[PDB]
Amino acid sequence: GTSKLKYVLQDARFFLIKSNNHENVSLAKAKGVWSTLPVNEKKLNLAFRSARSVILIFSVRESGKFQGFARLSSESHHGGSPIHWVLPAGMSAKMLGGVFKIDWICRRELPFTKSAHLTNPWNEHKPVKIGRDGQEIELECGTQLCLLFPPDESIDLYQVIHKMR
Ligand SMILES: CNC(=S)c1cccnc1
Repeated sequence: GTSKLKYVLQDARFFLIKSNNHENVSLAKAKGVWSTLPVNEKKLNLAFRSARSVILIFSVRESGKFQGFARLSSESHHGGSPIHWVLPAGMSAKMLGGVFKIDWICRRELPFTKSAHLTNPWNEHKPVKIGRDGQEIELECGTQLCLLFPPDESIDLYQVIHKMR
């Protein structure tokens, strides 16, 4: 192991990403990308410049689980390869902001039952599973949440460490 993981998470910022469906998380895992609404895009871009690591922790709505977590490797950009997201009903692709590149740190799931002892000070100390898309998770809570995930032995954090910074 957990030492490189702890190193990557040291003084990180953490954001809860709430996905409408599993398809979009599958695309994010396959392509190493995420795109969010402009209100959250601006927050993530600010955070990317502010901290050594910015961690997105993903949860598919109604799944009762987190599906993994990833580290921003870039601010958002436009004009790249299109991504065929499965958008919420009533939302067009033009409503999204740009695309963030991300490096996955853990592609394994964690059920909410395992994080019930973690509360987020930045959301009224509600359980960390509770939060709108884009809710920031305070450092200690976010670190402990990430450490609860099963180890993902397919991941080598050596290359992520070199990107820090
Ligand atoms: C791929 N991004 C999607 S589906 C989304 C939708 C609404 C808010 N944030 C993100």
